[PDB]
Amino acid sequence: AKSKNHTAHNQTRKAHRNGIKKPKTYKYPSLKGVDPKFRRNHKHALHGTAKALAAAKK
Amino acid sequence: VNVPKTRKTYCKGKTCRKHTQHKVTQYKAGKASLFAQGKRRYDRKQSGFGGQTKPVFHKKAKTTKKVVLRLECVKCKTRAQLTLKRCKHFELGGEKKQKGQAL
Amino acid sequence: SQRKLQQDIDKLLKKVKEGIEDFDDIYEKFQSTDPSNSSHREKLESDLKREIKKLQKHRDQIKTWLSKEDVKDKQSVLMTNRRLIENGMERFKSVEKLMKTKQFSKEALTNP
Amino acid sequence: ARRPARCYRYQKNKPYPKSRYNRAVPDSKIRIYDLGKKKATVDEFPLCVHLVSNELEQLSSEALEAARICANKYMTTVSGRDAFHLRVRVHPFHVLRINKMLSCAGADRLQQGMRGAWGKPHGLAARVDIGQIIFSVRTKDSNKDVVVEGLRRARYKFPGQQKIILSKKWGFTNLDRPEYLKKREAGEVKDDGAFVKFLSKKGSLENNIREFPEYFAA
Amino acid sequence: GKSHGYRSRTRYMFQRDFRKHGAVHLSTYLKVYKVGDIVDIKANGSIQKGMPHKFYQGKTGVVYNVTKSSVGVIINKMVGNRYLEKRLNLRVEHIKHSKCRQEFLERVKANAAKRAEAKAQGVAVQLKRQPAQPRESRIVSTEGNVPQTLAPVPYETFI
RNA sequence: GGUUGCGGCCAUAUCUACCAGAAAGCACCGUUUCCCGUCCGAUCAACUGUAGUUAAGCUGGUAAGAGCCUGACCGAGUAGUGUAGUGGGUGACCAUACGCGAAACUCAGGUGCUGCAAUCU
RNA sequence: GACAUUGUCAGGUGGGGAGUUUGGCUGGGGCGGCACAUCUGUUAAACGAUAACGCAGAUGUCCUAAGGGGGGCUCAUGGAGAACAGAAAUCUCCAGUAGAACAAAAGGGUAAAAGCCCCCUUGAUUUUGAUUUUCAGUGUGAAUACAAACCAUGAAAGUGUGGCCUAUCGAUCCUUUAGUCCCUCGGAAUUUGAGGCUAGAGGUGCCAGAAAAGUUACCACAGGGAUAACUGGCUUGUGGCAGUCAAGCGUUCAUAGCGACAUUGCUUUUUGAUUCUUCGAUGUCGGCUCUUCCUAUCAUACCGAAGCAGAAUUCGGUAAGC
RNA sequence: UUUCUGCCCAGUGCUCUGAAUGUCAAAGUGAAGAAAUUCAACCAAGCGCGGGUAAACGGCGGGAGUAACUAUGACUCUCU
RNA sequence: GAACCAUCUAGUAGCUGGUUCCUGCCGAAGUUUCCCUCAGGAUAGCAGAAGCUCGUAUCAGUUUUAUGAGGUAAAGCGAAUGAUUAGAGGUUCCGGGGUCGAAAUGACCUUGACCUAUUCUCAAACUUUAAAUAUGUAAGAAGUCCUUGUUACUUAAUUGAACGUGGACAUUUGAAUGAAGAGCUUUUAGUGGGCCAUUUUUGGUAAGCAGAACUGGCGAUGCGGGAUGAACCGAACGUAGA
RNA sequence: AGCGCCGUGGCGCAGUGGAAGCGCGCAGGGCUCAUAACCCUGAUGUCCUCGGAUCGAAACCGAGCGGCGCUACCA
Ligand SMILES: [Mg+2]
Ligand SMILES: [Mg+2]
Ligand SMILES: [Mg+2]
Ligand SMILES: [Mg+2]
Ligand SMILES: [Mg+2]
Ligand SMILES: [Mg+2]
Ligand SMILES: [Mg+2]
Ligand SMILES: [Mg+2]
Ligand SMILES: [Mg+2]
Ligand SMILES: [Mg+2]
Ligand SMILES: [Mg+2]
Ligand SMILES: [Mg+2]
Ligand SMILES: [Mg+2]
Ligand SMILES: [Mg+2]
Ligand SMILES: [Mg+2]
Ligand SMILES: [Mg+2]
Ligand SMILES: [Mg+2]
Ligand SMILES: [Mg+2]
Ligand SMILES: [Mg+2]
Ligand SMILES: [Mg+2]
Ligand SMILES: [Mg+2]
Ligand SMILES: [Mg+2]
Ligand SMILES: [Mg+2]
Ligand SMILES: [Mg+2]
Ligand SMILES: [Mg+2]
Ligand SMILES: [Mg+2]
Ligand SMILES: [Mg+2]
Ligand SMILES: [Mg+2]
Ligand SMILES: [Mg+2]
Ligand SMILES: [Mg+2]
Ligand SMILES: [Mg+2]
Ligand SMILES: [Mg+2]
Ligand SMILES: [Mg+2]
Ligand SMILES: [Mg+2]
Ligand SMILES: [Mg+2]
Ligand SMILES: [Mg+2]
Ligand SMILES: [Mg+2]
Ligand SMILES: [Mg+2]
Ligand SMILES: [Mg+2]
Ligand SMILES: [Mg+2]
Ligand SMILES: [Mg+2]
Ligand SMILES: [Mg+2]
Ligand SMILES: [Mg+2]
Ligand SMILES: [Mg+2]
Ligand SMILES: [Mg+2]
Ligand SMILES: [Mg+2]
Ligand SMILES: [Mg+2]
Ligand SMILES: [Mg+2]
Ligand SMILES: [Mg+2]
Ligand SMILES: [Mg+2]
Ligand SMILES: [Zn+2]
Repeated sequence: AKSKNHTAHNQTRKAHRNGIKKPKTYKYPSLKGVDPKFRRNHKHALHGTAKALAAAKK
Repeated sequence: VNVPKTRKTYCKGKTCRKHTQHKVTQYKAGKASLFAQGKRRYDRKQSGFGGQTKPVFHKKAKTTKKVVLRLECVKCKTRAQLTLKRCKHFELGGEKKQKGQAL
Repeated sequence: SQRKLQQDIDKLLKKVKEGIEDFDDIYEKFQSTDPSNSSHREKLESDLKREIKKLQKHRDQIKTWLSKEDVKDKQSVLMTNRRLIENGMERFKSVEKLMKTKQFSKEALTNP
Repeated sequence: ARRPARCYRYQKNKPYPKSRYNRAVPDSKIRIYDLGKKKATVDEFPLCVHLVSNELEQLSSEALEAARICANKYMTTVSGRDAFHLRVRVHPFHVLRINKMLSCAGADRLQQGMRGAWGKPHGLAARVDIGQIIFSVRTKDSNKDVVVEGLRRARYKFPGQQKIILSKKWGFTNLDRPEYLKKREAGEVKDDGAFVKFLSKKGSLENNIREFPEYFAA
Repeated sequence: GKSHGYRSRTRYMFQRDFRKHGAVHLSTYLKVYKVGDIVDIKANGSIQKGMPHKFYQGKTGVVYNVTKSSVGVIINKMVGNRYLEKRLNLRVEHIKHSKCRQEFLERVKANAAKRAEAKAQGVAVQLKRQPAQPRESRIVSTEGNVPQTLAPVPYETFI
C-alpha cells in the first residue's frame, strides 16, 4: 500500500493566490540585534538632542 | 580521555569573581533518599493490589554517560559543575602524552 | 528476540565460568603432579587442552557477538570473559611449550 | 544467454563508466582497435574512407568486434594483409546493467519483484552520435572498391543506419589532399611511427631548424 | 539516509576558484561598510568563521549592524507564501559592495547637477531615463559600398 | 628616469637559458666583548661600514621560448538552448518560426602598471 | 499437648487461573533490510527546494591535546652523493603549487599555514540575551556575531566562548548534584527533615521520547479491490517462432541442406513484471463431453528445389477443405 | 501374544542431602542521634552448592588417507 | 474453541452505509512539519464570511537599464584527476631473456617497464572554460546637497558614527507597462488517497510500471471537434435573437 | 537468490597487533638378525587471492575465487 511521497505541484498557484506580499517596511526600524554599546550611547544622544531642542523652543 | 586534577577557572563565589584554582573531581549521583516526595508517592501507589503502576525502562540504547566535573575553588570552597562530551574511558590521573618516544 | 539473545548470552557465560573453573583445577594439579608421574602429567596436559578448546570455541562466539549481534548492554562481561579465556589460553600455551620442548634440542641448547 | 541489443540500443541513461564506484565489470570483448599495416607511413595510404553513424544510439562491443573481424577478414583475403590500415574510432566505455529475474516456476515466491531493482554490470557499449565516425580505414586509391565493400559488409553487424563517406582528407590527418601535398613538397612535414609532425612558425628557431631542415634550406 | 547539513551541496559553491587560492587581499578588510549600504554576499571558502548559509550566496541585502569584524545584513527570504526578514552576521570576507547602488548615486548627483545648471535657463531638463527608442531615418550611400550579391551554398561533407 | 622603505591590483608581474648593469642605494661582505640563539655566530642576535665585490642576489634586456593576458566579422551565428505548431519521421531523432548564444581551435598583439615618503649624476 | 490448629503480617513457589501486550516503513504480507534520528558526494534538470527498498559511503566515537595563543620551519616524491649500509636505517645538496599532512566517511579549505617542531597556557570559563540551519519560522542538536566580566598568549596589533568547515545526539514526571544559603512547612518559635527557585547530570536509537512474547489447519468482527492468490488489460525480459549478413561445414562448392561471431523483428499457447477491474464472492486443477475458430501444415490434393538414378527422404509454396 | 527394549543425567525438569565466610524478607537485637530515622550484625524456607534419576522431557557426529586392476574400505590419523 | 435470559447498554469503532426545500454570490485540497503516524488527527497552506484604516498608494507570477551570483547543457583531455588506442625517438653505473663472452661502471641484439614529442576514444559521483532558461538587488521625498546641535560611543583631535535643527532642490520626483481599489485584522469550513499531457529526468528490457522538477489541465467542467474516450485540439457556460 | 560460516605444513586442525604452532605423517641416527613399536634429533608453510588502514599483522577493514550450512512461507 505505497503512496505518493512528496510533490510541489500546485504550491506556486496556492502561494500566488493571495501570496507573495513583501514585508511592510518602516521609518525607524527595530534596534534589536544592534550593538548594545551603540544603543546605550544613542539613547543618551537622543535624550540630549530632545533636551536641547526643548530648551531652544521653550 | 584524560583531564587534569586541577584547573584555573572562574569562580562566582561573591568574593573571588575571578579565575582561581580549582580541584577537579568526578560527580556521582548520590544515594537516592527515602522520604523524598516522589518515593513516598511511589510506595503509596505500589502498595496494594494492581501490580506495577509506573513504567520501568527497558530499551536502553546509550553505551556511555556524559561525565560531570565537580570543581572546588581552593579559596572559598565554592563548588561548580561542568559537563563534557560522551566518552567511553575517562581518567583524572595525569599521564601526559609525549611525542618523540618509541613504542 | 533480544530476550532469546540475552538468554543464550547468560547460558554461554555460565558455561564459560564453569569451564574456567574446571580448567584451573587441572592447571594446579598439573603443577602439583609430582613430576615423577609423567603419564599423569601428559594426561593433565591433554585434559586441559580439551577445556581450553571448549573455551576457545566460546571465545569465537563472543567475538561474533561483540562484532555483529547487537548485544546492547553487556559488552563489559563479554569482554571480561574473553580476557579470562585468553589468559587461560596463554597459561595452557606456557604449559604445553614447557612440555613440548626437548632437553637437547637446539631451542633448549641456545638459551636456557 | 546475452540479451538482444534492442534492449540497450538507445541512450536512455547517463554515461555509466567503470570507475571506483563499479569495481566489478566484465571486460570488453573487443580488444584490438588498430589493424592492417598500422606501421605504414602517412604518404603510403592517402585515401581515407569512414563508416560513420547516422543514429544516436549504443553499439555493443560484441557487434564492434564482429564487424571488425568481418572487414579485416574480407580485406585481408581479397586485397592482401598489408594493403590497409583500419582503426576503430569508438571505445566501449558505457556499462550496461541487467536486473536478472529468476526464470523458474514459482519465482514470485522468492523474487521480490521491482524492489531493489538496481542492475548488475553484464555488458559494454559505445555511445555514438549523429555523424560520429565508427570505422576509419586508410588505403591507396587502388583499394577503394574493396574497402568500400568491406565496410559495407561490416555495416550489417550494426543496428541503425551507417554511411560510407570518402573523406577529402589525406589519410588519418586533418589536412586536405592538395594542402598536404603542398605542405610535403617542402620540408615542414616529418614522419613519425605512423603519423607525421608538422612545423609551426611558433617555438624556438633552434629546434625548428634542428627538425625540418629541408624547409629552412630555401 | 537523507542528508541535509549546513553545507550540503556546497561543493562547487564554496570552492575558491582556479588560481586565486590562499589568503585574501587586504582591500576586503580596508573597505568600510555603513548602516544602510547595499552589499552582495559571496562566501569565501578560505574563511570558515562567519560564513553565510548557501541560500544567501549571490543575495543582495542592506546593512543594519556593524561590529568588530562582521556586518549585520537584512535579507528577504521567500518562505511559504510571503517573505521574511533574516538578519545575518557575516564577516566582511564574504561581503562586497554593490556596484549598482553607487552607480545610481552617481546618476543622482549627475541629475542634481543637470537640474541645478538648467534652473538658470529653464530648458526642461527631462531627467528621466528612456528605453532604447526605435532608430530614425537615415540615407546610406553606395560610394565604395556597391551591394555584393549572396547566394545559398550547396551541401558538402566537410570531414 | 634609477634605487630604497611601506604598499595596491596579484604572472602583461611567473618559469627556462644567456647578456648587461654610471651614480647612489640595496646586497654580498668583515668581527664575536656585550644582549641573544644554535650540534655549528651557517640561520638568528650584537658590533663595525671598517678589509673587499658587483661574482651572486636585485633591476633591465634578449628568445620565430614555455606559460600568462587582451582582441578578432578565426572557428561560429556552429554546438547548445527558451518559446510554437493537428511540423517531418515507425522510431531514434531531425528540420522550420520568433529569440538568446558558447568553449576548444586558428590568427594577431603584449610581457607589469601604479600610490605615499626618502634619496641619486 | 502448650507443639499442631486458627488469625494477621512477611519471604518463596504458583500459565492451575486472571488481565493485558506482542512496533512501523514496505512495488501484497512474511523473511530480509532501515531508506525510522543524522552526515558527505551524486541523482537534482547551473539561486534555493526536491522523491524511490536510487547510486557510492559514513555516524552513536576520539582528543589535556588531536583545544587556545605565539615563534621557527616546509611537505609527498624524484635525482645526485657518503664506511659497514644493500630496495628500505642516518647524514648532505638540488628540484619540488602541494602531487603530503590536518583523529575519523567523503567533499571543500589551508604553504613565512590551518601542515611539522618548540614555548606558555585552560576561553573546552561566567551572565543571560540576539541571529542562521532543519522549520510550524515550535522544540532539540549544531553554528554565527556582538555586549558585560574574568583570564590565556604574544613585543604588539590582535586571536581565543572547544576540535579548520560540513555529522557525532535527547522533553514532561521522578531521582540526584551545584548555586542562592534565598522562600515555605499556613496557631508562634528553634533544630533535623521535606518541599520550592535558578543551572546541570541520570534516557527514552521506533532517536518530538508506550512499560510489553507467541500461536490459531477451531476461529470471529469492522472494513479493504488503497492490498495479494484466477482470468482479463499494458509490457515481452524469459519462453516460442521468423528473418537479414555470411566466417566456415558440406570431398571439390558460403547459401542442396546447414550455418558461427552479430543484428532486426513477431507472438501472447510459457514464466515473469505490474496492480487497472473484481474481496456486500465472476464457483478455482485435471479429466469426460461438445461445438467453433487460427495456421506457425503432421497426413491428404497440386506443385517447385535437392549432394532428387529408382525407392525412401529433405527443404519450400498455394492451401485449415478433410 | 512373541522377541526385545541399547548409550547419554551435559541441558531442562523432578527428587535427596544440610556442617555451612554464599544470597537472605518481616519481626526481633545492638550502635549513633534530641527524635523521626540511619547503619550494622543475626538472618527460616527457597535459590546457590553437591548427589541421584531417561518405561522423566528428551538427545544419540564430521573430515581425510588406506588391500598384488579398478571400486570399496576391515584398518589408521585428526577435529569433536 | 465457553449455552440461554435480562441488565450495565443507545457499550466502543481512526471503519461501511445513509443524511430530507429552492434560488443567488464566492469557491478549494490531495501539499509542509509532528504524532506506535501510513484508511486517522494536529499544524501551516488553499476557501468563505465579518469586516476595519484609508483613497491611488511602503504595489505587480511582466519587461528594460545597471549590477551580482551559479557550475547544468555544451566543450576539453598534444590542460589537472581517472580511464584508454597505436606506433616513433631515447635512457638503463639500475628489469628479464640469449649472443660475443672468464668477467669488466663490457659489446650486440630480443622483450618489458620509465621519460620525451605525438596519436584514437571517454567520465552522474573529472575539469581550465562555460551558456540559454530560470534567480537576487537598485532605479530617490523615509531622497540629495549645505550649515551646525546631542552623546556616557569613537577618534591623537569638533575626528568620525547615528539621530537631528535650519535652508535649498517639486511636477520628467529620476526607466517601461498596468493597477481591476491599497493595506490590515479576526474567525471558521472542507481538504491533507490524487491523476493526466508537453518538456527535463531516476530505476527498470519494457509497461496504460514505479518515482521526482516546471507549467498547464482533469478531479470540480459542460460546449464544437478527435466516429467512439476524464485529461488531446479549440474554447470555458445567465436567458434569447442576428 | 538472500543470510551465516570456513579457507593456515603433505592430511585433520589451533592461532589475541610486536606475529606461525599441535597431532599424525616426512628425513637422519640409534635399538633389533630385520621390520614395526620405542629412544635422540631435524626439516616443513605464496596463512585462498587482491587492495587498503597501521610504524608494523595470518589476524583489522574491504573486492572476488572455492566449499559448506540455514531460509525460500500464505494461496
Ligand atoms: Mg498522501
Ligand atoms: Mg519516504
Ligand atoms: Mg496503606
Ligand atoms: Mg502488599
Ligand atoms: Mg502474481
Ligand atoms: Mg565558484
Ligand atoms: Mg569553530
Ligand atoms: Mg493467560
Ligand atoms: Mg505494515
Ligand atoms: Mg540547486
Ligand atoms: Mg588542530
Ligand atoms: Mg605561525
Ligand atoms: Mg534551533
Ligand atoms: Mg572576546
Ligand atoms: Mg524536586
Ligand atoms: Mg537531561
Ligand atoms: Mg519520532
Ligand atoms: Mg493471543
Ligand atoms: Mg486462518
Ligand atoms: Mg496457517
Ligand atoms: Mg486496485
Ligand atoms: Mg519475447
Ligand atoms: Mg527472445
Ligand atoms: Mg490484479
Ligand atoms: Mg474478491
Ligand atoms: Mg460483487
Ligand atoms: Mg455482486
Ligand atoms: Mg457464473
Ligand atoms: Mg501458410
Ligand atoms: Mg530406551
Ligand atoms: Mg538431570
Ligand atoms: Mg540431562
Ligand atoms: Mg530484616
Ligand atoms: Mg537457608
Ligand atoms: Mg450497539
Ligand atoms: Mg511516540
Ligand atoms: Mg474508504
Ligand atoms: Mg539580473
Ligand atoms: Mg551540481
Ligand atoms: Mg557533458
Ligand atoms: Mg571547452
Ligand atoms: Mg584527462
Ligand atoms: Mg484548515
Ligand atoms: Mg486540517
Ligand atoms: Mg474526489
Ligand atoms: Mg475543460
Ligand atoms: Mg497547444
Ligand atoms: Mg448562431
Ligand atoms: Mg625414523
Ligand atoms: Mg625400526
Ligand atoms: Zn572562589
